[PDB]
Amino acid sequence: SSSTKKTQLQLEHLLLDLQMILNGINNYKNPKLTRMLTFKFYMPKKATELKHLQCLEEELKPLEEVLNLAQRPRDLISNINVIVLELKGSETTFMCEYADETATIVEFLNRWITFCQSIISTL
Ligand SMILES: COC(=O)[C@H](Cc1ccc(C#Cc2ccccc2)cc1)NC(=O)C[C@H]1CCCN(C(=N)N)C1
Repeated sequence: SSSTKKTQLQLEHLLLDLQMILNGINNYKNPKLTRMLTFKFYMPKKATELKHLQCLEEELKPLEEVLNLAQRPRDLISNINVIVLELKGSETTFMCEYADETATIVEFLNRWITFCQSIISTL
């Protein structure tokens, strides 16, 4: 169908966005980089379905905050939330369960990139 292709493209949109953020870190200078890597993110116990994207949405402000510190962030984050909403819908309710261990921004992005890739692969 073309509804499934819509979902694929939205996931690819989210994935590229997250990948662009990750790639940007490679240029940050040490003082900045060192500080930025001590800012913790919460990781979901489980993220294998679209509804789990809520656990990424919840961590979007913290993502925006740390990114403002290291620089338009408001615009990119808002675009990610728009895609997140389009992908999961607002009808599904879900309560995020986070692991005990928090993660760096690099680990947080890698996990959500893997997530996007994973859903793509199933369709
Ligand atoms: C008790 O809180 C902490 O130990 C540090 C503290 C912190 C704050 C800001 C920074 C920074 C920076 C930075 C980045 C780039 C350039 C210059 C400075 C680093 C560590 N903060 C964090 O771990 C971020 C998380 C705090 C709790 C809630 N939140 C979350 N992921 N839900 C974010």
